[PDB]
Amino acid sequence: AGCLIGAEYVNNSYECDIPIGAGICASYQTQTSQSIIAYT
Amino acid sequence: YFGGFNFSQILPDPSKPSKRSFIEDLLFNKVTLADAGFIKQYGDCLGDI
Ligand SMILES: *[C@@H]1O[C@H](CO)[C@@H](O[C@@H]2O[C@H](CO)[C@@H](O)[C@H](O)[C@H]2NC(C)=O)[C@H](O)[C@H]1NC(C)=O
Repeated sequence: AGCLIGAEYVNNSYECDIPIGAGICASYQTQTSQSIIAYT
Repeated sequence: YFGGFNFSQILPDPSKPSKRSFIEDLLFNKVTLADAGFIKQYGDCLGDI
């Protein structure tokens, strides 16, 4: 759907929080420390 | 072996990378679809055919 700037891609999979498109969602979760992540 | 019933043409096969069944491939081939999403991606119209 275009390329995403500001959120990193993780290999984990959760439920869809913020839908982006083409099976990719975004969420605001912990990392350690808080940042926006992107996932399938 | 589901009691003699085949179920080979509706269950998915591992050979195809899309993991779609035999009937589903025929259903997808019978519909000629345009504008499936973002295919042009702001660069293909610069390649003026
Ligand atoms: C169940 O369906 C499969 C198809 O997925 C049948 O396999 C076909 O058998 C015929 C024999 O006339 C071959 O010509 C085809 O090439 C086969 N297709 C394949 C292997 O994809 C199978 O015969 C059916 N029946 C059973 C009992 O399995």
